[PDB]
Amino acid sequence: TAEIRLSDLAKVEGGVVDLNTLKAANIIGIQIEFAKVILAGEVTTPVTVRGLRVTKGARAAIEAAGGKIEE
Amino acid sequence: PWEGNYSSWLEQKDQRLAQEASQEAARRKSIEKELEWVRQGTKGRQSKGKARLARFEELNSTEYQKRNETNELFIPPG
Amino acid sequence: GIREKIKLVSSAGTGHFYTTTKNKRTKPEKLELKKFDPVVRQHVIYKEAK
Amino acid sequence: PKIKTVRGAAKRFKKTGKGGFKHKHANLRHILTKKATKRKRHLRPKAMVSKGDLGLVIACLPYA
Amino acid sequence: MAHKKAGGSTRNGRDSEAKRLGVKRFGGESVLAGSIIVRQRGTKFHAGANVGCGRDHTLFAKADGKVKFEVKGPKNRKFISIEAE
RNA sequence: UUUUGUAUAAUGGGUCAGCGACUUAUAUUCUGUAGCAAGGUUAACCGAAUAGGGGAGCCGAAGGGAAACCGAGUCUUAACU
RNA sequence: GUUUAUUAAAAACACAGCACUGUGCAAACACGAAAGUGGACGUAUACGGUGUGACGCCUGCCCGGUGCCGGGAGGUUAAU
RNA sequence: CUUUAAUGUUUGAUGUUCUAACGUUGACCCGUAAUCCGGGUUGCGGACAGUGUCUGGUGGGUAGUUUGACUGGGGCGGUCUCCUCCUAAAGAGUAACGGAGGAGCACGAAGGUUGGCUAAUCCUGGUCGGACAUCAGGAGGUUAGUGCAAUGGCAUAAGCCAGCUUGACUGCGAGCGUGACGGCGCGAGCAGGUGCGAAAGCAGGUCAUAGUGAUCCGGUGGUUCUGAAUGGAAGGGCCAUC
Ligand SMILES: [Mg+2]
Ligand SMILES: [Mg+2]
Ligand SMILES: [Mg+2]
Ligand SMILES: [Mg+2]
Ligand SMILES: [Mg+2]
Ligand SMILES: [Mg+2]
Ligand SMILES: [Mg+2]
Ligand SMILES: [Mg+2]
Ligand SMILES: [Mg+2]
Ligand SMILES: [Mg+2]
Ligand SMILES: [Mg+2]
Repeated sequence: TAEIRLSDLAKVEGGVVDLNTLKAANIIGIQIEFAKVILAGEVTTPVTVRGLRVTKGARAAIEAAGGKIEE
Repeated sequence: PWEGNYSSWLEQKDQRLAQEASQEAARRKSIEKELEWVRQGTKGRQSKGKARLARFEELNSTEYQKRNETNELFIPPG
Repeated sequence: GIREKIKLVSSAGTGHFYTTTKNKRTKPEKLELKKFDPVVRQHVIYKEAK
Repeated sequence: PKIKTVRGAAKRFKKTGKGGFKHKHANLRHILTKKATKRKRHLRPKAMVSKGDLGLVIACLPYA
Repeated sequence: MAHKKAGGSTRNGRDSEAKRLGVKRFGGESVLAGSIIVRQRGTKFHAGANVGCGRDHTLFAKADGKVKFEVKGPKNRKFISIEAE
């Protein structure tokens, strides 16, 4: 399991975030299966979270940026 | 356990108790002898020895006497 | 050293017990007290066990 | 070569956020009928390693 | 010359650890609630206003303020109170 | 030199010349200094081979809890003033 | 007679003699992973080990302890 | 079904006989001009002996080691952990093979409360009955008592008696004291439930200070916290305890 800061969502790709998509940007280890997005940094862009385990703080701070969280 | 009748079992029981009494008497003898040894001095700068002390300490043990009633039933004279 | 160790087992049905000592010679009758049971959060009867 | 961490120490201390080490209070393993519940309750939480013993711990745990 | 040396033995020689009794916060000292004032064995000092007594007869502050010592009472006993100062 | 303490009648050295004892791998923490900086840095390796590639990884920006898990909170607890 | 070459030559060791004990021969025993050797090209009047130590007069009592020998009934008891 | 008895059937034990494995350091023959070795006849033993694996016993024959410290030198004697007093110099602490004693528990009441009560000792009168038993009133005033050493304390009793009881609660805990740490101790108050009291209130063991043993390893109960592909489980962890 791994942690994802809100500052890494702008560092990944065009805007879709998933386990496979996070590894290709070298944010989590290639043998990581579960990731959680925490409220650590600040997200400015409309990022969509494909399948992950965002916290309530991270979730609100993503919708404020215009993002979307799904499974 | 025992295979036999009451009288044969009784005989076996007396033999068992006699052997136990003899072994207890031998234990008393050996304990007295080793106590006599313990109560001596070192005689020089030589051993005395802790192995024999340990043997005597473990030899000082407890045995269960038979709680046999036998002839004490006291009927007071009226 | 004649006070052996006993545990009072809750009668609430949960596995919970206080533990204490008891003179097994002078008090052969099993102990029985109404103590608190944090599992159910109610004062219930505890009975002596091994 | 790499320093071998004392493995027995790594089973009893965990590093905290600021660098201190947390451990589990002794005297809570057995012989618990004697001890009052007040004493046993206070020994249940984990404690922080003392200032004097921090040096001994850090040497035994150079990698964590 | 098997006479020069001599020896003996002793039957006492054991004591107990010291318990660090005595007054901890003296008169006029300002304390917080719960601070131990005197660690006694009996009741050399008795609990006064705003101070309490433990099972060891330890006198502790029940409020925060200055320690005071008094000899009030019909038996001329020393009492420790606390003034909320 | 060793000692509480040595002119010590305590140790060592006849004297000269030459040699003779805190080093070197790695790993880790701290200090100084230098570069970059929420980033820093590559290893093996490839290489017209002190360059340039190579970011596998490592450390860091998040912690709490034995853990699941939660997450600027978390654990304890039925709940915490 | 022997002995501590190099501070001890002796009352020490050995000794003939004595006793106990083991050993039936592919002997006991010893050396040797073993093969095999010695014992012994011997055979209980023989060989081994132990103690004592010419010779003379003798070698008293104790089998409880430790050991050894015999016994097999019963008890405890391994791997399976 | 119940007992029983018979021929069968399997199996197990013990025993006797046999030969064919195996042994032969018996004889003869051949390799071979060789008392080695091998092969062949034969005799004798014979599923014994012997060897391999496993196993019980014995095993200073051999091997590796252990065999504490303090100490008015070492050995010998004594001691080694805890509590009380003195040494200890009116805060704490403070050594000696200094001076004295104790502990390794007890108690479901000897704990909690609510009521009530107050001793030792002596004097006087009183049936056996006195030096001292129980009774009555007088002095006395805690010289008594405290589950057990000593010290401190205790009349509002902490001492003695009775009714009801289980707070000898569970989670915590401001703040302290004491330790080099491990640790140890005191604690108001908060939440949940409880006992006693009409209530105010008190109760998280006992008048206090001794009554003890880290960790590892393992045992028992509970808890799906974990569960090496997955669902379980085993094993772990957590809680309580041995
Ligand atoms: Mg039990
Ligand atoms: Mg001179
Ligand atoms: Mg000199
Ligand atoms: Mg640097
Ligand atoms: Mg005999
Ligand atoms: Mg025999
Ligand atoms: Mg040896
Ligand atoms: Mg009262
Ligand atoms: Mg309450
Ligand atoms: Mg009521
Ligand atoms: Mg499990």
